[PDB]
Amino acid sequence: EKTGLHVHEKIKHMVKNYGTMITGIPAEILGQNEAEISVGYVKKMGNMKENIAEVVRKSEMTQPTNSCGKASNEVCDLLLGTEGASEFEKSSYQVLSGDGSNLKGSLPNKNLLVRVEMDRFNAPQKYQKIKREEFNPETAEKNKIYLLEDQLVYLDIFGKVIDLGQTSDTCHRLFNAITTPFYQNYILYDEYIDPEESAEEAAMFEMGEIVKAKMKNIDCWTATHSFTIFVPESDSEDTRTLYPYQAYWTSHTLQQWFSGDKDEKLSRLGIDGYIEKLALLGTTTDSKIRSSIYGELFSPPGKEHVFCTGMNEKFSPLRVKFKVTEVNPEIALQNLEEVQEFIDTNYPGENAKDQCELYKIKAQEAMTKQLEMRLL
Amino acid sequence: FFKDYQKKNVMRLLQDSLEKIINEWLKTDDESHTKLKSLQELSEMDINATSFAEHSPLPDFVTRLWLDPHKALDAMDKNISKNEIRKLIKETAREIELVFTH
Repeated sequence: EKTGLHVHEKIKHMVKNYGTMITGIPAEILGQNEAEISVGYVKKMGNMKENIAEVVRKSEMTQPTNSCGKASNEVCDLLLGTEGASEFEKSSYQVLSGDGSNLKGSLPNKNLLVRVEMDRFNAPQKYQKIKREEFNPETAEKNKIYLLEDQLVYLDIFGKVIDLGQTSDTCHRLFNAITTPFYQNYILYDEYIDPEESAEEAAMFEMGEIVKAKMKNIDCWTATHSFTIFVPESDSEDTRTLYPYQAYWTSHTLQQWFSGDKDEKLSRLGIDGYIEKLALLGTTTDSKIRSSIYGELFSPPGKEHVFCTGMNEKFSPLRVKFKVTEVNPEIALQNLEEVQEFIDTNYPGENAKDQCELYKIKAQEAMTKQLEMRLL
Repeated sequence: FFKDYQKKNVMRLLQDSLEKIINEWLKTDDESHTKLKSLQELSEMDINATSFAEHSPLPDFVTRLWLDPHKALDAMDKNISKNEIRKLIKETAREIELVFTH
């Protein structure tokens, strides 16, 4: 019927087959925009016409977006209508409790859509010893500790200077103690430092203790991933499954998410199991656990074991914010219907791929045209 | 629904284009901050003033998109009014100026 499960199958079928066409952006204005931002890339020497065609082909305009938020915005708009998705976006988030109970309770058996935000505790890891008349908070690298002659400050990621509550005399001693050029601009938590070795290293350990202690009451968390979860109404308590939808910034598209059946793969975890893992992401202190689960939940399909390894290990503590609203399947399905109608009307084809090739060809021809207007 | 959905997404694409072009043009500013002061001037320019854009430090795209948007992008939908475009340019300029006063 107009069952909520049919809303899932329609949006998966359509994002799989059409990709970036789901935005509803007409191909022509797509290519004119991508021409304007690409003028500088076109070679000025030789056969400009081939140089234009080179930039048009190297152009990734018809690839769908891989942005965490943009994809989530897109799913909200289609599933809730254009103003329902603004109400849902403006309302308050809620932090996933340690056991996930507060999310489990937020899921009655109805057509529900969850929006999730993954925050990272991006606390400063480096420091520089600098004289006051050389420290300029607008020029300096953000998210760093700075030890002036008489003050120890935290320059946060937004450019704000937070004093760390030290006396002048404590700072003067630390400032004069750290004499080695290697340590003038260094890291805050070198676990191999031995304070008993020298006054300098003792000052470094001390400063590390001060910054770790003060950073606990400085709760600067940072948004790091965004996704949605469609939870259609099911016939009974056990038939209830959830389907996460996501893209990952610089990593993969929502179309690729559906091409790899990763929603279906993660859906096979059950609701209790998915909330268990999502919660453990925010309570665990084992970075190998944190990295492994982040891979399972959020990696591109088929990369669950390479996503968060080595330099991509998840060392920073994480937290989960969520919010839940109801879905009107008749509204979602007609919203989906109207995108389908526009794709068919303006980019017709026998199969979805031929509709996609017609879009790209229309956009490249607009692009080719706009680039020739600027390089006439 | 669709026309609102389509329009919102086209605006964000134009906003994406303006952000990229201005951020790259701004990456090459002088120590007198000449481009930043000019960008500040756009954020406050009247929705009906069409003379500051007489050749100015601002990049080609912005000046043209402001003066006659449907000529600078002649595939743009009639249902996007010129003032909506101009307000978008002003808003974009304001957001990047605020980032670079802090």
